[PDB]
Amino acid sequence: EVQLVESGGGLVKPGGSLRLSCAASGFAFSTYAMSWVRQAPGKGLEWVSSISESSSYTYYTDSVKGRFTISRDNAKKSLFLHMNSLRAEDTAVYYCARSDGLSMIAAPFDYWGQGARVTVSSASTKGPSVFPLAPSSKSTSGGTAALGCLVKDYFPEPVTVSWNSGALTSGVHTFPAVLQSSGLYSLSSVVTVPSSSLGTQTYICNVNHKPSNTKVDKKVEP
Amino acid sequence: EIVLTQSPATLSLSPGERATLSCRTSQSLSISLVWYQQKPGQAPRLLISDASNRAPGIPARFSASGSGTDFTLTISSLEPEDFAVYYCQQRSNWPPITFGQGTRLEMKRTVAAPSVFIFPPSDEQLKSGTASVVCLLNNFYPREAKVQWKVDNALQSGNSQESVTEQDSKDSTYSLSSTLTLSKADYEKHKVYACEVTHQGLSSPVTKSFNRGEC
Amino acid sequence: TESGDTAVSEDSYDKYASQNTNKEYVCDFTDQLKPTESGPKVKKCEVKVNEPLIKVKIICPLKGSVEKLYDNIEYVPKKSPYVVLTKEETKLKEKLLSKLIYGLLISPTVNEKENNFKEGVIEFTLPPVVHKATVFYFICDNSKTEDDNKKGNRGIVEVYVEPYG
Ligand SMILES: [Cl-]
Ligand SMILES: [Cl-]
Ligand SMILES: [Cl-]
Ligand SMILES: [Cl-]
Ligand SMILES: [Cl-]
Ligand SMILES: [Cl-]
Ligand SMILES: [Cl-]
Ligand SMILES: [N+]
Repeated sequence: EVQLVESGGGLVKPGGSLRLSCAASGFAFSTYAMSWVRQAPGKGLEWVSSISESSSYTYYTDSVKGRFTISRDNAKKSLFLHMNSLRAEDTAVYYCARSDGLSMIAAPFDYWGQGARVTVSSASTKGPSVFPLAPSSKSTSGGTAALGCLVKDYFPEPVTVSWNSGALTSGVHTFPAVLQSSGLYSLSSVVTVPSSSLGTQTYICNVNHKPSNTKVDKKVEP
Repeated sequence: EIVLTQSPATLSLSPGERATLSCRTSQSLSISLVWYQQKPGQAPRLLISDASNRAPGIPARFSASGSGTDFTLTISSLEPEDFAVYYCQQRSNWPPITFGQGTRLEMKRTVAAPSVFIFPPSDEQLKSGTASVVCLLNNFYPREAKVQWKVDNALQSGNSQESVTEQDSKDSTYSLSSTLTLSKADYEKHKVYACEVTHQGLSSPVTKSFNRGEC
Repeated sequence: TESGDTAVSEDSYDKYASQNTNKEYVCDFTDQLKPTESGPKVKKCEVKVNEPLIKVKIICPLKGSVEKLYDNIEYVPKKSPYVVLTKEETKLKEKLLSKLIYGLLISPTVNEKENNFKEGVIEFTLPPVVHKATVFYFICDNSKTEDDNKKGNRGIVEVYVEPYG
């Protein structure tokens, strides 16, 4: 019934500006307080901003004062966060959230939107380089063999890794991306296979990075 | 600013057991806290607002209590759906509205030792001028593991990054990758590349090594 | 005066609406006035009335309710809600609430305790019709309470009765 749908997320250079939106449905939007709560990568929740039902009260956390404006249109059933002067600390998933009110006991955030990712980075959009993590038949072998491929130096998230065009799924671990000091991302995907199979089975990793439209297959041989 | 300190950072329990999660506030509060749940990749959802003010669709096994500086969320018997991150939040000395940092509720299982594998850099990566050496720990429990890189028996520091999977839904294990990144020139300056793994399931720490140049 | 002995500018206040549920409008100060390190702040609760039969409830925490945290709390007017504060030009004067609002009902009891701030809660009920716009005030001041180098806050209630009926 109740629905909150954000839009407007994406990539910004530092010092850039962005406008987030939250479209509401299934409730009388002009009788509820609305809020923005952010979640940095690897981190917990941080309240950003709140606006009362008829916009008579706005509230901000100290680090976004002067830079961020919250607003709403009750005819268009919409909530907005205008973010100027964006810093790398503003990198987060941003949630819109509904509450009954903004009294001195503030009401709980009872319904949340699905989130909008805001990445503030000086990096440009880059395809990945795919390198084999080759099964070595001593150092990667304890009766089963491990093998993988390393997906390095791409921006932004995400990449998808598949192995035998989807047919090899058991024993696959695709790791979470780690942001390197370059500002680019890197993950590895690994799979344990029978070491006996290494002579006969073919092993390719299918990496796709949709922002550069980069689809790579890389064969992983001993 | 009220700082909320959630304790423990990770709780390791089996389903059916009572889960007790603590939130400590940096000032005393007489108005109750608000608790939220977050499953991975998902938005947070409201769980409880008062002693018993559960949200729509939130079942009765969640209860909340506490006052002054000490607050607890109780899950009276865990369901497999409950293994998630939980956030407390104060709503009564504000602005700013502030949250606790989160407690992760993890499934407990028997101790499982990792399988350790080391991967040398490929020739294709070595053309680019960078060498990555990757150590893999597969299917271990608990998450606590120490991984040390040693190049010609010199301990590496500040040049590796670790990535841990989410806890596996089928067997409750973790997997970890440590990636040591060197330049090509520093990579061919040395011979032996070693990964040392210390874990509770291992009787002794496991070393996986190779010689550059395939022995 | 509004800001009191505290040196808080009007833009550095924290203002809030009352929690309005089921024709009862509530100002609850019981966590918002405790000693904070950024103190003293002004916490202003704003009660806007343009509807009939609103019960206004003001919850002001008592001295020794929690230990050490309300040890110098004061409330002005002492005879609230029967006496309120009104702002004339550059002054705060005590006035009678029966005189400012015709048809007003103050129950003598709140929750079997006396309708005075010394029981922690005051309460009054607004008439079905109001022809005259009135603004009046209550103070719940904790800003002389000091614990661990942290000072408490000054709470203001501002009731705005718009004409209705
Ligand atoms: Cl609708
Ligand atoms: Cl509704
Ligand atoms: Cl509406
Ligand atoms: Cl209950
Ligand atoms: Cl219930
Ligand atoms: Cl097992
Ligand atoms: Cl070895
Ligand atoms: N409002």
